[PDB]
Amino acid sequence: QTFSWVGRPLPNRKQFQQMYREICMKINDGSEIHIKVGQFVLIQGEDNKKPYVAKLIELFQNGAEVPPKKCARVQWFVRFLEIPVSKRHLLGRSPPAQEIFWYDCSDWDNKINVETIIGPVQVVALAPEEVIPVDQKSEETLFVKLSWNKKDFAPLP
Repeated sequence: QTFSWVGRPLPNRKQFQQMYREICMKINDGSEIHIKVGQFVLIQGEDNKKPYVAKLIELFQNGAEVPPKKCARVQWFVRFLEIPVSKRHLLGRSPPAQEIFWYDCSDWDNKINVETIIGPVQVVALAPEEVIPVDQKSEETLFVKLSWNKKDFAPLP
């Protein structure tokens, strides 16, 4: 697949970087998939595993790499099984496959190469009372109720 910027560079005073609102991912079957800042994406992992989930917070052309690269800054989410086995019990319940967690930690480098993006995903914020359908296979829509900070789960504000 190939990527191209959509629109003009956004205003800023960053040296050697150009920021954009939107990118166009042209995939193998010919489709042109538009992804905007603020949307969520699936990100390719180590090939044995489910893709990571992240919110796009910035898109930028990075000239301080050679050759230059199209990049994104993201807000990470984490899937239940991406949380260490020894800490998962702290949730106090077994979440459905569709539930993910806002990753509240600066640990994971938040800059990625756009070439690692698989595509968009819908993510919906829920109140704790709300019910996720719990027998479902499809992950077309993921849901988030809580954050995880490496220590414990906390409700989103």
